[PDB]
Amino acid sequence: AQYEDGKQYTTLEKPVAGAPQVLEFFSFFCPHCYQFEEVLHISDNVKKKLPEGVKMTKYHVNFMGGDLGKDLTQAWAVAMALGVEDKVTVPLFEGVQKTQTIRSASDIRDVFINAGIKGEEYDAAWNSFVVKSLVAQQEKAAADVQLRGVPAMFVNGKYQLNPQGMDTSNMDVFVQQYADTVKYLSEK
Ligand SMILES: COc1ccc(Nc2ccc3c(CC(=O)O)coc3c2)cc1
Repeated sequence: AQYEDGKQYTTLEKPVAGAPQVLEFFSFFCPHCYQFEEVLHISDNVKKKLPEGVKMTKYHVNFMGGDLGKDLTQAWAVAMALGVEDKVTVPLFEGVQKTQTIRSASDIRDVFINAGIKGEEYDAAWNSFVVKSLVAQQEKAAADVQLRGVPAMFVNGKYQLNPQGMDTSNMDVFVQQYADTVKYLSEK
C-alpha cells in the first residue's frame, strides 16, 4: 500500500477512546518543535488539508527542561485559557531556544506582558483552578499515549505520525507529505 503502518505512521497498541481528532504535543525546549513552528508551520499546513471546522488540539509536555518545563506547561495552560496562543508561541520559542532569555517563571510572564496580556490578567489565570485543570488535561493526554518524544501528532487516538519515515531533502515536500498523511489517517 502507499500508506503503510510503520512507514508514514504507527498504530497505537491501546487506542485512546474520546481523544481529540488531531492532537499535537510539543515542548518549547524541543528543537524540532521550533522548526515545526517557525520554518515548517506544520499546524497551519495540516489545518489547510483538513475539512473546515475540525478541531486541532496542541498541548505542552513536562518531560523536557525540568522545573522550567513544568512552568511552560502551566504557561501554555494560561495561553489556552486566555486564547493568546498565537501571541506567545513565537516569543516563547525564541526566548527559550534563540535568545535564551527565559530562565524563570518571571521571564515567561514577561513574554506575556510584552505581548499585551495585562499583569493582573496573567497572574489570576496562572493561579486559577481552571488553569490547574488545563494542566491536568495536558498531562492526562500525554499519559494516555505513553508519550516520550515530541513533536508528536495523533489522529483520532489511534494513529501516530511517523515523520522519521518522510524524506527531508526538501522542506516543502516534507510538510506536504506530513499533512497528506494526517488527511489520510483522518479519513480512515
Ligand atoms: C528542520 O526541518 C526538519 C524538521 C524535522 C525533520 N525530521 C524529523 C525526524 C524525526 C522526528 C521525530 C521523532 C523523535 O525524534 O522523537 C519527531 O519529529 C521529527 C522530525 C527534518 C527536517
